[PDB]
Amino acid sequence: SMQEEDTFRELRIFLRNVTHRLAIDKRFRVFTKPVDPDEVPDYRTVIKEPMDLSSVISKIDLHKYLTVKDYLRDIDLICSNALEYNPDRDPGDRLIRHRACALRDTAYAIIKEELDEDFEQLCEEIQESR
Ligand SMILES: C[C@H]1CN[C@](C)(C(=O)NC2CC2)CN1C(=O)NCC1CC1
Repeated sequence: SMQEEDTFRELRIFLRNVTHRLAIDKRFRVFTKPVDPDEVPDYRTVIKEPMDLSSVISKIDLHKYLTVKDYLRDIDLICSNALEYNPDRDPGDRLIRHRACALRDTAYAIIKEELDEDFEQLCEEIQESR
């Protein structure tokens, strides 16, 4: 229905605004664009599903996310990729991991304060009906 397409358009506006607020934060610079294979050639031998904030905006615009849960699966993948690729004790790995955990925790905290729980339940019930 037209009502349903209006629901999904509001979801996209909300996701673009959360993603923009993450992308301008200086702590999250190394998560804003895909890893360059001609700077880190080993990356794609270890990490089987790369993800970054520029790819997330592209996915919003392609109508890939029908719920906030499917968006948070990609924010979780950005954070889990960094914990797996940079697991060592040295300061450079520990700084990347601390920033990855902060990106994940910031996304969840914005959504807890700003997403209405009945708006998410509506999106889940439309998705299940298709
Ligand atoms: C995920 C981040 C952090 N971990 C990596 C291994 C790294 O340390 N890369 C060193 C800088 C070449 C890979 N990576 C990037 O390449 N980000 C590129 C920024 C977005 C433009």
